[PDB]
Amino acid sequence: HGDFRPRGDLLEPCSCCFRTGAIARVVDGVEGVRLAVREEIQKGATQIKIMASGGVASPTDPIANTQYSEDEIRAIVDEAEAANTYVMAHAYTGRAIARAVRCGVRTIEHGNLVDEAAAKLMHEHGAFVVPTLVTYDALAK
Amino acid sequence: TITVLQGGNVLDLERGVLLEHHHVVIDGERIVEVTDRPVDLPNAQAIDVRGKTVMPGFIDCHVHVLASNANLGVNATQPNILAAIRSLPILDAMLSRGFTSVRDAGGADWSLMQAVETGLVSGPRIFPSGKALSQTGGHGDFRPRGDLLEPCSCCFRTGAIARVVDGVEGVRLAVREEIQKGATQIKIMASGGVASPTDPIANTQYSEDEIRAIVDEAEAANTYVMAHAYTGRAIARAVRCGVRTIEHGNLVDEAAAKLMHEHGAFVVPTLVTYDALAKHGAEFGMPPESVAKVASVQQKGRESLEIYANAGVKMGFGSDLLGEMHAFQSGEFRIRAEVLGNLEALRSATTVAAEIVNMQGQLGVIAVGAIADLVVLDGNPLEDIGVVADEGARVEYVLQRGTLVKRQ
Amino acid sequence: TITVLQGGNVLDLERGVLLEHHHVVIDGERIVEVTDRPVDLPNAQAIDVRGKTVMPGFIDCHVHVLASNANLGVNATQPNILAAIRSLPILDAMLSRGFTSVRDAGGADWSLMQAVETGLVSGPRIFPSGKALSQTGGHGDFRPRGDLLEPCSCCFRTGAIARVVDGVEGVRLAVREEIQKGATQIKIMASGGVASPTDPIANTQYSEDEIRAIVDEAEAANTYVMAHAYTGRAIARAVRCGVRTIEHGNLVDEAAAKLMHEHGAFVVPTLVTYDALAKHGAEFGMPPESVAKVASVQQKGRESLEIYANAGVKMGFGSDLLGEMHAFQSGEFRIRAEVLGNLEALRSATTVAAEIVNMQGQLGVIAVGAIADLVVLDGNPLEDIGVVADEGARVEYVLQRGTLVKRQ
Amino acid sequence: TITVLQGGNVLDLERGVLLEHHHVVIDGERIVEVTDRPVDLPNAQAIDVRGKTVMPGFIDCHVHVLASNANLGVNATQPNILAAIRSLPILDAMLSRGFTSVRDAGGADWSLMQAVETGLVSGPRIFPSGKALSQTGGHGDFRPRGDLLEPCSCCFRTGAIARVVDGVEGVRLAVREEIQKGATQIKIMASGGVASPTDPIANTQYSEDEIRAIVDEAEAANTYVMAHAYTGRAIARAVRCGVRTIEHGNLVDEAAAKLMHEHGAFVVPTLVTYDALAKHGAEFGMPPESVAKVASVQQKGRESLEIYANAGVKMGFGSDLLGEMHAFQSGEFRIRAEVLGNLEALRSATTVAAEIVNMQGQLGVIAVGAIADLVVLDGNPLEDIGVVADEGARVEYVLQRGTLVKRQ
Ligand SMILES: CP(=O)(O)N1CCC[C@H]1C(=O)O
Ligand SMILES: CP(=O)(O)N1CCC[C@H]1C(=O)O
Ligand SMILES: CP(=O)(O)N1CCC[C@H]1C(=O)O
Ligand SMILES: CP(=O)(O)N1CCC[C@H]1C(=O)O
Ligand SMILES: [Zn+2]
Ligand SMILES: [Zn+2]
Ligand SMILES: [Zn+2]
Ligand SMILES: [Zn+2]
Ligand SMILES: [Zn+2]
Ligand SMILES: [Zn+2]
Ligand SMILES: [Zn+2]
Repeated sequence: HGDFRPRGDLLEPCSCCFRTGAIARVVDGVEGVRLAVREEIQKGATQIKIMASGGVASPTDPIANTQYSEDEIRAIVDEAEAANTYVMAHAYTGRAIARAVRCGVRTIEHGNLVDEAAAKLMHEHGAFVVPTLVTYDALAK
Repeated sequence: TITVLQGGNVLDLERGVLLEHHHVVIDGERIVEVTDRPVDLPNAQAIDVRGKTVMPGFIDCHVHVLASNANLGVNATQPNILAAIRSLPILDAMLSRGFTSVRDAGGADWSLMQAVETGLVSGPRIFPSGKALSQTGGHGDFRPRGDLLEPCSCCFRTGAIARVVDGVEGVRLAVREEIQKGATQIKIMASGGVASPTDPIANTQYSEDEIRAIVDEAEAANTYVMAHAYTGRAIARAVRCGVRTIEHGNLVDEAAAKLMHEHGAFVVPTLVTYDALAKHGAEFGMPPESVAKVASVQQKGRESLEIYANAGVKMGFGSDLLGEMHAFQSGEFRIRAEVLGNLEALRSATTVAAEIVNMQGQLGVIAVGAIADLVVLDGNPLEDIGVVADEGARVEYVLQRGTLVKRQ
Repeated sequence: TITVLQGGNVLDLERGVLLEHHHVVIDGERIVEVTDRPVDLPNAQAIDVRGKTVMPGFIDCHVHVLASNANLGVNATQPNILAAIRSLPILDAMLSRGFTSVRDAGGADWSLMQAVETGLVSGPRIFPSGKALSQTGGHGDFRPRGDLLEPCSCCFRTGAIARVVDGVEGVRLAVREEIQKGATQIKIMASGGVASPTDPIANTQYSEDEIRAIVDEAEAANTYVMAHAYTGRAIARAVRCGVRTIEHGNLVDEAAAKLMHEHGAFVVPTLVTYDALAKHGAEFGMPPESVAKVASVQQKGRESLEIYANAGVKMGFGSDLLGEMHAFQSGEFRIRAEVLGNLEALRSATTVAAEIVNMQGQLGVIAVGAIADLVVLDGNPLEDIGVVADEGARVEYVLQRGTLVKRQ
Repeated sequence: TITVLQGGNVLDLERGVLLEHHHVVIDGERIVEVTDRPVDLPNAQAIDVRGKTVMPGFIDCHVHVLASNANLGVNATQPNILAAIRSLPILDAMLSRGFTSVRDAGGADWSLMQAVETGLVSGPRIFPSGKALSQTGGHGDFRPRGDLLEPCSCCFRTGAIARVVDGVEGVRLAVREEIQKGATQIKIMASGGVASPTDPIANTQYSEDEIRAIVDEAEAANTYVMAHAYTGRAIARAVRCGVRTIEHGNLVDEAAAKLMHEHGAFVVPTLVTYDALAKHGAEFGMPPESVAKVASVQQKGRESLEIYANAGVKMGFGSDLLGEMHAFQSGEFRIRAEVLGNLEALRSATTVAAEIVNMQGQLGVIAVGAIADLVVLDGNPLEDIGVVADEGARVEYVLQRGTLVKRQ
């Protein structure tokens, strides 16, 4: 969801940190995300944001399928927690929410496509939701 | 926008019989009415099908559209434009043989899927895998026993069927790359094979941690993994790691077949490719130590089919022919019928095949709601399998998404 | 083996006349006889060309076969397979307009040259430039004003017209690379252009040290350098550094054209593209600032034709059309004939063009020994340039290396 | 739209007078009429400028917009967000001091030029240099005497004044890079200076081959090269290569000035920065070895102004202040006036300055056709220079491209 390169071809985006207009950066791997979280914290971040499912404003990812492995999400969560902070996570479907919450993310962004099952899980795990409904009416218009 | 096939004998693969004098009503790209009743045709365009079999267009679950010659190491090294140009006849031949949908097992990509779907290229609908995933010195690694320098060109060569990736995180990145590139499913090499220089058939490829990584990232894109495996040892480890379809699988035991049934896994045997490499292997440019290896798997090929039927492992239609041997493509029907009966052999390419590509109900059936991928056949395939398996001698009409593509 | 055109009106271009009731006899790929005597046709296959114009096959000295759409920035970024596919209808259309040979000015490689020569692909014989050579921020630099990231993809994208290379040794290596990739001649961007967003047409590209190096490394490989330049300033420095042909050349002065005569340098103007981009500029998806730049070069376009003619500079035929504007290719015949007269407009496509591609005795003329690249035309081109310049309306036969390829 | 300045005292610079009660007619962005005849205003907006000097907007030929603080070492290392932010008061202040156009000598890019011209940012028109070119250990190299790791961050860091490039091909690409990023001219360090760690003022930087490569590339994009050079030795070699303007130039001999006159090379002496660095150098965080280095350049600074006047070398206006010292900007008017007379000091930022930026008869002169960049000045600058040089104490209206931007 943070990758904005078209379906054409893939050369390395080393610019992802350098470009101040970029909302996101691409990083893969358990040790790759640990380093990424450490980088963002020393840069000054107060919480860590991950993309944990597909979305709207990115071209090559359907909203239904989940992003990041559970070993990658746990690595981030634990590196966030180690710097006395938490993880916020973009997630639409109940499937994608449940796993993120089970890996220990604190806030779920959007969360539009929940069931009561994944909602019951957030209650028990002490997880917050930030719905952003006003942007969906804006983008339809 | 409305087309009526009238008077034909519709094949029902669930029941196992022709439904004679039944009309198929197409609107746009979909089938709206399957009926024997005097159908009202106001603004409808008709084709007379009386006394000819109407059936769904076949689906091949294992092709290499981009394999223009039998030496896959030299097929990789050919220039990009020329590699693309050469696949256009191959695609066209498949469509004429009756294949409306093929699943590419390594080679073709999103571009070729686009070319056939916009109508820029005549061919079957492609379910691409992109590049197949192979470990170092594995079945996709076409480097000779000499020396190991990095082929960064593995993604850049259009003619290459596979890319070489090692490591749990390494293969994870490759899957993510292949899915954003636009592959519909992920292909890996879980054992040694025939058409590769440096590897025996009996040994296994990738670690279980590497396969589980791949399986997880494919599922996280709502798709599945196809794995190349021969031995029962290599199949069972792959299936336990959660691969959905097993390609080839010539050397199974019934324990590995039992596990496949229990895990709900599929098999795509590819028996015609070993028969063609038996006659015209070394003739058509394939290296001698590969044609050495082709002898030892074609023996157990028909015997494996029995085990798959016995344990009840669902079987899909696969050809896997390389180069000029692509002509033999329809002949896999005859081989499967010779062991399983042609009801089962037609089921390989229609009902079970559409389940594999996750189009259960959408493709491979003549029902209300399905896409109009249809074939008109001069004879009854239930009686004689040769009416299908004669390089399309007895196929006159091939309809693809409602529109008629082949008139012969 | 042997083909006879009978009763033809053979165009002799140097004598400027129509030799009516002359037979052209072909053996294999070459013209064996031109005669008005009754030919003893025995085994020979005959085409009756009574009361129709027989002239050599046209040679467009400036095409972009791989320019499938009008935005060259977006053309480069399309998938490699799709890029290749989309060029096939373009090539096919060019041949059926009469162009039996083309000189590709950037994009097409040796693969496309083989595709046509092997007969895998229908279309004109291609003299590929490979990729064009452009400096950073140059005419082949399609990167936005945003910021600069390195493109190793410049060589990799088959949809890319050019590549970005800078430095004496950098361009030297570039030329040796392009030649071994199979190019027949070398393209460079010697000045600003219209398509690229960053550079004005008034200013020059590449230092004289770079241009000389590129010329010397082309000459050492028994070939030449074709150069894109607009202003007389830019043209002077290109030709004094030793380029053989100048593309476009819209804004020459007579002192620049005098030097071109004095070095023996050719010019291929491409006037049909600006008149296309006048009516359909941003209409066919080009950036607005490119369409703002296209308004100024056309003005002195027909003007320059006279300037070269006064100075005695041999002029070739070029279209330089992009995307769906490719159909206007024959419209340059008209545009040229207005200013210079039809005989000279036909010389651009034939005798001058063949000298530019270094095939003087072999192509562009009906002589005993030349290659059989022939156009059978209905009506007189010398008396009416409309029989050529109406999208190829009055061309019924196209013969290429003996074999007949088009029938209309 | 249409606006009338009425009853103003219009300053004719080439004739050296104040034409009183002359009206000024603006239409859109340019000046239509400069006359004393009664004003016909039907639907025209009026600004009452009775008994006040109407004169063209001041042009500074050497600023550092992004220089948020005096130490350029710590100015480079500041974050990209915060670097851009701190420059916005600095730009605003210049405009309110009557400066309508500035020529940035390193730091400001095309982004800031866009921000002012599309009214997103209050400030003067910027003529960006991009980054100043410097060699390794040169005047732009702000690395200490510790050790040398590779800096590709030079372009990345927005608060960096300069980038470090070396070699003939190195600078050739560097110029090409900066031009496509949207520079209007090229800035080079052609000797040592004050605000750098490793270089004394006496020694020259870049080889003659590097400077020539920079000059040839700038001329190829129809612009020129500005060069930082102190000593007469350093100035002469830069001029023989062909730099068009010399920055500072505090330590000239008359031999070097004679050469500059003959080569048409301008000078932008920036004396007001050194006086500020004499009292507030160590005070505002710039390292004390740079404050030690500033001792010698300020002495001959006033003495150099006479040499250029004597040899006929054209002199432009330059502040070159860093950080909070940007308040002192106007002081250079008064400093010059004491040596050369206030009429000459007003030519520095108007008519001579507009030639430097290649905008002669467009900016810096009130005429029919000239862009409406105008400054209303309370009192007469020809009598009292303090009406201009008192941080803009006596300026109320500033108009830029037709529209009014200031009211005081
Ligand atoms: C910046 P974002 O990725 O949170 N976003 C923008 C609009 C909806 C939502 C989306 O693309 O799913
Ligand atoms: C490239 P592939 O693995 O599909 N293959 C080609 C022929 C048989 C089989 C093999 O080499 O074992
Ligand atoms: C493909 P090209 O760069 O030769 N070209 C297209 C139209 C005119 C000319 C130009 O941009 O200058
Ligand atoms: C960075 P710069 O060369 O513009 N500069 C700053 C103050 C005086 C002058 C100097 O260092 O000599
Ligand atoms: Zn989001
Ligand atoms: Zn296989
Ligand atoms: Zn295969
Ligand atoms: Zn061009
Ligand atoms: Zn061109
Ligand atoms: Zn400066
Ligand atoms: Zn300086």
